[PDB]
Amino acid sequence: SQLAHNLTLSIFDPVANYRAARIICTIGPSTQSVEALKGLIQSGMSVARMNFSHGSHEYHQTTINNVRQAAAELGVNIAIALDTKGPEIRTGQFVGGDAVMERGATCYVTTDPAFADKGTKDKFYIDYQNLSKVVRPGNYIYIDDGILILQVQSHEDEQTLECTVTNSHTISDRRGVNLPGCDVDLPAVSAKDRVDLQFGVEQGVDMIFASFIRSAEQVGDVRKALGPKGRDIMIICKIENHQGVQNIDSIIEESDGIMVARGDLGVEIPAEKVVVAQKILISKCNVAGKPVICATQMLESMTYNPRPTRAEVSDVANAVFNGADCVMLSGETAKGKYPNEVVQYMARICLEAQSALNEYVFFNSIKKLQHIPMSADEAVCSSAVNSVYETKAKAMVVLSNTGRSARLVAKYRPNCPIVCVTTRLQTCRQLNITQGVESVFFDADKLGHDEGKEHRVAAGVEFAKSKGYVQTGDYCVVIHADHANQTRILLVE
Amino acid sequence: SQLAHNLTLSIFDPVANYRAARIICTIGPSTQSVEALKGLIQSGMSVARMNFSHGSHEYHQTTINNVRQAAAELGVNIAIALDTKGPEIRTGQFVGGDAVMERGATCYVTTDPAFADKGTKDKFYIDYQNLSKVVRPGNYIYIDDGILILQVQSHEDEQTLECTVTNSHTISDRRGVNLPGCDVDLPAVSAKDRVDLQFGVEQGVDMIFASFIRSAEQVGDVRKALGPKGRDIMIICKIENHQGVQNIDSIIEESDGIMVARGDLGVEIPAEKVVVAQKILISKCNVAGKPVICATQMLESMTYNPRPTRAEVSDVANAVFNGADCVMLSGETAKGKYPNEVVQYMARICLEAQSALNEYVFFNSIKKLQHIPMSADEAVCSSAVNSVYETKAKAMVVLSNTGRSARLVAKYRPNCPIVCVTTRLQTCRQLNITQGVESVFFDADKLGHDEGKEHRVAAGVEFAKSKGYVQTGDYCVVIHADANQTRILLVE
Amino acid sequence: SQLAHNLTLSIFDPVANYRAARIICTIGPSTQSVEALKGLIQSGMSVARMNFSHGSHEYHQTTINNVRQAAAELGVNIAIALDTKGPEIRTGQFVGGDAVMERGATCYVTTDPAFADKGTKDKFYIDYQNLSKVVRPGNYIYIDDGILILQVQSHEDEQTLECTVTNSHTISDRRGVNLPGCDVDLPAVSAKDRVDLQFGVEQGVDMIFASFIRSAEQVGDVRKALGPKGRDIMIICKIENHQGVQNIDSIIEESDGIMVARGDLGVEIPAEKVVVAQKILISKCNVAGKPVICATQMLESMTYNPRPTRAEVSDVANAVFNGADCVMLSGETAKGKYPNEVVQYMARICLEAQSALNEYVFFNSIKKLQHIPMSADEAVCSSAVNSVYETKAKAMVVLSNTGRSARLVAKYRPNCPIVCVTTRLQTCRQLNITQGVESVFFDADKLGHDEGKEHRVAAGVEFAKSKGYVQTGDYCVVIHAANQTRILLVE
Amino acid sequence: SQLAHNLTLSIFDPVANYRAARIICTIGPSTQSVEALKGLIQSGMSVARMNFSHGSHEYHQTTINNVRQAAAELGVNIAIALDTKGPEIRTGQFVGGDAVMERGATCYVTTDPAFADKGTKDKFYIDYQNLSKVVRPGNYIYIDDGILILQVQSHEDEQTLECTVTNSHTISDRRGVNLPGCDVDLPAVSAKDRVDLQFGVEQGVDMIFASFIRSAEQVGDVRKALGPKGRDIMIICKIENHQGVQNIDSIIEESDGIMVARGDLGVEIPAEKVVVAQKILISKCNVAGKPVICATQMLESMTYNPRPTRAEVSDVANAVFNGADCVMLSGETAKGKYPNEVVQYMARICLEAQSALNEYVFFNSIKKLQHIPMSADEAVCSSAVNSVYETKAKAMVVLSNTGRSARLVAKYRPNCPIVCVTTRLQTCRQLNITQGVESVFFDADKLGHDEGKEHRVAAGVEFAKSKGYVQTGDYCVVIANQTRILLVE
Repeated sequence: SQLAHNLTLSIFDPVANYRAARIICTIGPSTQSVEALKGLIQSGMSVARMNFSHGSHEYHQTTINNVRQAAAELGVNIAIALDTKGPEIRTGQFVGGDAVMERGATCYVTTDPAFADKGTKDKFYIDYQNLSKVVRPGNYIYIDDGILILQVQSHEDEQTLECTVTNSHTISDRRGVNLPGCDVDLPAVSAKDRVDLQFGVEQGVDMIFASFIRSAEQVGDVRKALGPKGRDIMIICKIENHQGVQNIDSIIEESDGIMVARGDLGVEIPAEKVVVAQKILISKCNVAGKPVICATQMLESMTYNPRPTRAEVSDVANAVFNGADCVMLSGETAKGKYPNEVVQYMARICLEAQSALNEYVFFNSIKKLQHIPMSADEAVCSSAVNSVYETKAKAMVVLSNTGRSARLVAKYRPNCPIVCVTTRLQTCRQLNITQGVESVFFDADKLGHDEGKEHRVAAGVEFAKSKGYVQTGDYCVVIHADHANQTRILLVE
Repeated sequence: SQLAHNLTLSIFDPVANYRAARIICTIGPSTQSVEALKGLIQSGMSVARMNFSHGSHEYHQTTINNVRQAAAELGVNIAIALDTKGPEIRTGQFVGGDAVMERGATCYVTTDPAFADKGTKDKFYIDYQNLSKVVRPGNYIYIDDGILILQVQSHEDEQTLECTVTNSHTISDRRGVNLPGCDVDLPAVSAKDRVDLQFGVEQGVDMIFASFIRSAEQVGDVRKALGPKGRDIMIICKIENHQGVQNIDSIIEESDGIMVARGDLGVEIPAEKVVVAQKILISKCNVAGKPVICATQMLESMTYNPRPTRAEVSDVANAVFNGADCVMLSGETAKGKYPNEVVQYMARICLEAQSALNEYVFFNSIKKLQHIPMSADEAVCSSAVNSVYETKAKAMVVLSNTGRSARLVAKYRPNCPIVCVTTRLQTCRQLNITQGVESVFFDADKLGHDEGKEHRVAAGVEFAKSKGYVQTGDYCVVIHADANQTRILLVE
Repeated sequence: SQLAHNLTLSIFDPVANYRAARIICTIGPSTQSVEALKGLIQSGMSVARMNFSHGSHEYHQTTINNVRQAAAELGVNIAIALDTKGPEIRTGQFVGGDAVMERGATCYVTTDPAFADKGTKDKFYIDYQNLSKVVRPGNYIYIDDGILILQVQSHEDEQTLECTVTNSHTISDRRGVNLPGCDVDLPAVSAKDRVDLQFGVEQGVDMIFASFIRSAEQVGDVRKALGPKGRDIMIICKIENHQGVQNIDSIIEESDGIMVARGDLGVEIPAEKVVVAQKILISKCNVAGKPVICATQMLESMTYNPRPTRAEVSDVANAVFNGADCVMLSGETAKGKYPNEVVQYMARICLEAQSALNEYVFFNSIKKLQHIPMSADEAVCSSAVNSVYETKAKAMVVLSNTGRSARLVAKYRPNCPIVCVTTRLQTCRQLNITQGVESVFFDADKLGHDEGKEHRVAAGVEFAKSKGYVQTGDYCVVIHAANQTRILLVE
Repeated sequence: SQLAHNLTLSIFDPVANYRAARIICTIGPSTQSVEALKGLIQSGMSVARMNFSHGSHEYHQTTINNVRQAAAELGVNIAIALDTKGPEIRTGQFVGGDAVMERGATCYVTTDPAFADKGTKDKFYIDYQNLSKVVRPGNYIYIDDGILILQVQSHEDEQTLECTVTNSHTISDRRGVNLPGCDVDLPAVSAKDRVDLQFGVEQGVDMIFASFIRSAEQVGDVRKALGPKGRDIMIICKIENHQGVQNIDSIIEESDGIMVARGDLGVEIPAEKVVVAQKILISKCNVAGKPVICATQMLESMTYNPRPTRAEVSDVANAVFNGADCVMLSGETAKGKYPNEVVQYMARICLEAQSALNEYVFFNSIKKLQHIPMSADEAVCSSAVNSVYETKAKAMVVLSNTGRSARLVAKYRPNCPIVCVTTRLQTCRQLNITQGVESVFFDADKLGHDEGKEHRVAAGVEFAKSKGYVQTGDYCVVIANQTRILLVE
């Protein structure tokens, strides 16, 4: 398997410079300008993430315009993702807009609407009306970004709870609350999300990073919110709690991909468990054939330091080893002091990790999991990747309009670059979260319909030659899968 | 493997009406008429074998004409094979046309040409001029169908050998002789063979069953005897002795196929070893991707009896289990009393054997033997057959003009019929010795060169429908190797 | 698999002198004397089969005594098998003790008891009372060893059938009848069988070859007939018809082994099917870990001819290739003209077949079929045989007193001889139908109980040495099933 | 594969409270007392590491005595490891005890002994006398834990080199230097190591963590230094540079185990490559059947903070996923503020990692790698672990006196606890670096020579039974040669 593969490796060999993993960068104050964006692109960014939990529509409109320009100027295609704010539990108001909590002392959390303004350090409101229930004695209540920690001990009545302030901390008006291990029942898409999602559709974003998904039904709600004009936008579900992890199979089923939000998962789940959860969610996505993003606290110390820690480096490497399609940067690029350096370092780690990755294990493991009989395209994509291993071909050319085939082929993990030739420019952008693929845009209006596909195959091969994947004499596997089937093993000229 | 597969089988289930193995029938007096040939075709014959060790050119010309007519009227394509006589060793004549050999007696066998017509029980001739330098003391000399056996003891001169008659037997004029364990050096192709092969080329036979092949070099001699006008005729090498078995790897390499002549091999090898030899030669041909024929003493007793023995039935079944492409009938159809019945019974045994055969074992065993990296064709044909197993497709359509691809695909053993669409009618005939394939002729002169392959693919699919292999809704794997190409179609 | 193995073989390489398959010989006139028996033993016989469908109890008593003496003199252990007659259906009597049947003739068979002596060529009796109900129009009725065939077409009344004589043949009194494809649901053990089995138990036979077993219930009936004094006798079920083949799984389950009676199966099932059936029954037995015998029409022509046919030679070889534990000889040894030559030729074919057999395929195949988890015994025997393949050990020594372990180890097919050391002489005899095993008797009343198994292990290794299987320096795998496995460095 | 396995997992069900990985703790000022050691043992410490690069023989004698007593008091066996100081290339002294290096600035690095005290930013000393001959122009010279990077440009003469200061950095007296792409012929056992090793032998330490092993012959020098009275002490080679990584095959061959010193390897090797190096070295040791330790910068932030970082947690987990036998703690326990908490957290991470680990993969991989034919021992241990998988046995009992068998069985990775019964107390301590094993001491002097192994097997089973591994009706695989599958009574 892989253990056997490690025995044959050496770090003193040249690393065949091809990076399959993709990097997503969160845009912010230190990276919003066009020039800062081009630098990010030249450093290795494939997707530009807009964190909608902060910033106005005019702010994000600037990001959208600057990304599209920076990309245009450099001649590439960069995906634009809208990361949703999601549902949120905020407290009521306080008398004097403040409430000084202190260590060891008691307080009372009521489900009574009358205290929405009469809040004091002794008794205040929390807008989650199913409070006295989902909350038992011994549980914890995190308030204000998880800084303040209360410890429930009994219920005064059907609306109030008696808590102990476990640590001193001052809290102002309406600051979010978290309920560790408690099954909350908040709606998927909030009113704010609904408004932001319609904006995303109008601006033509490529994908949505849907916050706090815990149900297959919730994914459906996000679709409706996008409406018919946003039927082609991908919905990447952010798994941020235990429910999302429990219902992972059905959520993956409905979604277009998954994001493992380690930091959010870590709020109520032990760190060591989050590690294991990451392995599970990534492997399940791999088998499903949908992109998976390793998402939080990546190269964290680089947000201010020019060099990351020993541990941060291995964390990035292992996300790749786990099978992640993409790795993400949040504050490192959003408010960081070294935007380009973090991305460059991340790309470097991904390249190195790849050289050691035994992709034949993935191919084999994904083949054994296939149910027999399987459908035509399933069989075609496996055989095409099988041929790659058999002939030791140096590249694959997949003609896919919607990116469906490219994503299916990539699932089998060939040990060579995959070049996708599409007539859709959005496919070029959406494939940016799929590992080991590169898209070549074929203009049907400027170069004709190519009814016969040869021009597209030629385009894909020329790109492969251009990049140095294949030289005259090399073998290249070509495919066409759904919309209506074909595979060729070409001798590159 | 095959073990596990046997556990899931049942003799009560319906046999999937499809037979992959092919039947070769030797034509003779009982079967030369066009009406007898038609019946042989209706019974299961795919190839008509002409045994050239007997009969003239007018005799075989009749067989050739009658086979074409019988096939034409029935609307099928039947291959025509010319089985060569090969180099022969025979004694000279005797005084009184006879020579009574007696056990324990002493005689002299010589190479001296003067004793051609002067032969006696004490001293006679043998036309193999190297007899003395090849044979050693202690060796045996079989004469007259191996009935008479003498054992050489010493050299009288540089032309004569002193032998002991080990058993009583009377021999008449010019009877055949066999040299067990002897490295004969006779020319690959004799005189008559050179003449017969030039007749075969003129008449357009599809293949040659070359007798007594010993070296790869000998195959080359046959190739040349056929000349440039016969470059497309296949050469199936008949392995009839220990040398052929010893040099089997190189012989398979140059030949277009092999024939395991069990009876001939049995003249100098213990029956039980011939059985094992059969397994070896068949497996080697399977891996090579060249047709292999299990050839002698098949359904032997049915020549005169309406029913075969239990042992003959298992022998035919095991030839198929071994991996033989074809099974052959000699005297059963040539001079037999039940021509149609033997062929019918043979086909029935092959059909039954097939239902029990685990073809996935062949596929995976063949895949495991290929070297990485492999050539494009090799990789395409395996992936195509792999897809068949994956999608559980019910048929394969192979566009092959020379039959090269069809033969390569068939090597991987898909568990479904293979339909080959060719623009050559001779490919339709030659593929008759490759198991599990059926050919569909596409006339490129009367239909268009079909660049794009759409019409040919349609033709292959229609044929698969007309035979009931696939229905609307079914998957069918399509291939074209030499541009490369593979498709999994949905039937309509 | 076998394919990849065939590529590496050469018929010019020397074969080993180790034969795993076993030979069963049917004793008869030609071979009953203690002189003829010793010749059979020297030729390759491991089991002496007594066909109880003919001969008296005194006749078989002689065979039993002569076999035990012949064996005693040659210092070996030979198993004794009693082949049961099983139920049989037979016609009534005729006027003049005869009835000339002719081609075309329209006759009537009657379930009516009144015609049990009033038989004539136009109307006669058949003792199977469910005759008229079970037999339909179009079916066939075989009479007198299957020589006379008759096709039914209609019912006269509720006891008689109208038949056509399809071939001319004269039949005398009480001659057996066969009903092809018809579910003749006759009993397990007949009265005769119940008497013969009682005799077999008193005489100490090692196994029973139970005729016409159709179901798992029937095996139970045979076990009952043997009683408590015969609990250790093995019941090998002879599969001779379609029912036996259908219910094969449950029959193998309750039996101690199976016999594939090809000729009997061939009466109603087409020959080509019998071939396939043979493969199926053998593989099923292999997986089950129970001995399977390829039984009829083996080397037929060698009954009167000094040499067999090509086809007969391949049939014997393929029975071994199929996985048969034993191959059997009936008339060839019972009334044959060349008793010793047939057995010798058969052994020769088995030795040759073995040299080409890829036993790793069997091992691989049996290991794969194992469900996960498995019992301790199951796990130990596989790992022991696994170690044999790993270390290229040249012998295995199995301490088994009932032969259970030896039979389980043998199931995994090690590519080396298996030596079983037992304290029971009957185990030595019974293991004679299990392929690739040889038994060594350890006399516990004369040598001690040997706890710690030291002496027994030494005996097994000593035999392996004396047989030339292992020489100083080789590895030998030792086993006992309380579990235990060793990989002994030979001295 | 592990992929298949991950699909069946769930962080919401139980975890057999069984931990196969072992924890090594470096003893120091904040963990030297008998009371602090007992706390470390209760938290999860199996091995006590003595860093001999600082402190006198009297300081370490106290650690030795306190470890012995803390262990005795609790009733357990704890291994004692002596981590060698090893050879070192330092610089000489400077005028004013300082030397401000600046970018672009040219300086001269010499071997001349006269500048051992006259050092200046312009020209200074380096105690590696073969420096000029080992180095070449274009190479790099790292000084002060690799912070200062200089680049060789030319040879001024047979003793001096002309270098460019590639980055600004101030360096004080005698600081360590590293030579990134150069093969160094430094002596394996320095004079100080020679002395420390004989002390280790006299005090009966269980293993040596040999610093800076760059070659196979070097391991031999360490054996010669331990002498005949220390032939039973294990030599764990610390791989700290590119040569050790390059000659890893032969080093593993001669050593008794390996230690992957990530931080030391990181001085000259890019962090991302050290990660891959870690995978390679661990897999190589796994196949070899010798213990491997993931060694530096583990849960580092927890030396000051009560909680580690996200990344530190995954680093520890992945060391286990890689196949490491042991994970180590240096400053976290030596001078840390939360000695017990770090060890406890580390154990917790190892337990969790284990629950997700697919040990069948290890077993299977190793089996496809063995040669055929194999030795008896090799074949017996694999079949024994095979049986474990076959019967779903819940424990293994290995009677091993030297620990060789226990270590070979552990190599195959059974998915159940391994219980080793020994007549040697040092074997109990040495097996503390082998993952998934637990030792039971059988006192041959106060119980008998037990020829027949009856009593020892019983002891192993009672321990398994007492540990809750097996109960009546469970299968237990036990292992001159013999293997058994028992039915627990």
